[PDB]
Amino acid sequence: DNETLAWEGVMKENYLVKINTKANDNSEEMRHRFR
Amino acid sequence: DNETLAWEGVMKENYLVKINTKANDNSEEMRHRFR
Repeated sequence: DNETLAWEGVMKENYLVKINTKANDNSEEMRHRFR
Repeated sequence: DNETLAWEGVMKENYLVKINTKANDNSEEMRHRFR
């Protein structure tokens, strides 16, 4: 029970990280660096 | 036999070069140069 919920929470954190990385993958930050 | 294999190897080298050039054709290196 608790083990399954903790594992699901870990996978949820991974999924959120994946979404954030996909959003940041635009690769426009380089331009900012240039500025 | 050996002639055909050598010719095939030459064409394979050409094909690999073509793939690498297609990959590098992104033309983003200019930005790096600017940096």
